[PDB]
Amino acid sequence: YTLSEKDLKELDSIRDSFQCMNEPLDNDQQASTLAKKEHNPTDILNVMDITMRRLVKMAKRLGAFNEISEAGKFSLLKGGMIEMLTIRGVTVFNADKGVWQTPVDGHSQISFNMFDKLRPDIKDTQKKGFLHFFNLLHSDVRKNDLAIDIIVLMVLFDSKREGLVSQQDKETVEKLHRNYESLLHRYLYSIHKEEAEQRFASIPKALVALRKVAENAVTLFLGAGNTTEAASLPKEFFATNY
Amino acid sequence: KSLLQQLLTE
Ligand SMILES: C[C@H](CCC[C@@H](C)[C@H]1CC[C@H]2C3=CC[C@H]4CC(=O)CC[C@]4(C)[C@H]3CC[C@]12C)C(=O)O
Repeated sequence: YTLSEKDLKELDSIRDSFQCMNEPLDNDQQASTLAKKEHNPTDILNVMDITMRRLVKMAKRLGAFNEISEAGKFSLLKGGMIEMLTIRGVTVFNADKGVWQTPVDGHSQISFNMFDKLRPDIKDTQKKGFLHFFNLLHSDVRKNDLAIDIIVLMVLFDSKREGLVSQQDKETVEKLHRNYESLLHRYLYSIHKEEAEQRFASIPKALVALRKVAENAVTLFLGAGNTTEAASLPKEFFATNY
Repeated sequence: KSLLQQLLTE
């Protein structure tokens, strides 16, 4: 049935936090890297920089996020960044076309076969692991902005990230996670009661796949060629010999 | 010291 006014207020807050995700780049070097007919490893790192900076901006403008200590903020971001990227990758990915279509830049696509340039002995596993995670997030849920926005906040507030040592941080993250999950539960029933329960019960399995896929993604740029000119931020998460 | 951290602070 319908959502309470309190839930709607929360969903408004969440809608405002993520409204920065799908918006035009006011940069030209950035829009140039996207509209690029070709994406080598250096270019992929540059594209990631865009989503990551936007991811970090979204975390800052989040009330719940500003309830954690400074040390807790860093640990949450560093630890869930590849996971949130991947989620973001799920939501703009075209299964049949095999490319990523960003809403912020029409006529701009990124080949799924860019993995073919990445670490040789691992690119195949990561390709398969990405389609796996994707295939665990049904269409109806993947197309729902709010639904995926909620899951993005559940992976963000992971009480088990390396570095969350403050008992206070751990407690507040745990509570935030519980509430976000509940919201998603009631939200799912309000938009499609027919099979909300099985849909909600399957997403934790998908989150297990996301973790695993993101985790062995860190070395993907080893053996991929010179990336020295790539943006610096993404290189703090992806190992390089340059 | 860590662009991530700086992005957080600023
Ligand atoms: C305009 C820009 C487009 C972003 C597309 C983005 C969501 C894609 C491009 C490259 C993709 C990945 C690269 C390394 C791989 C490495 C893996 O094995 C997991 C998936 C991962 C992170 C994907 C996720 C989706 C990404 C970042 C944006 O929306 O900010």
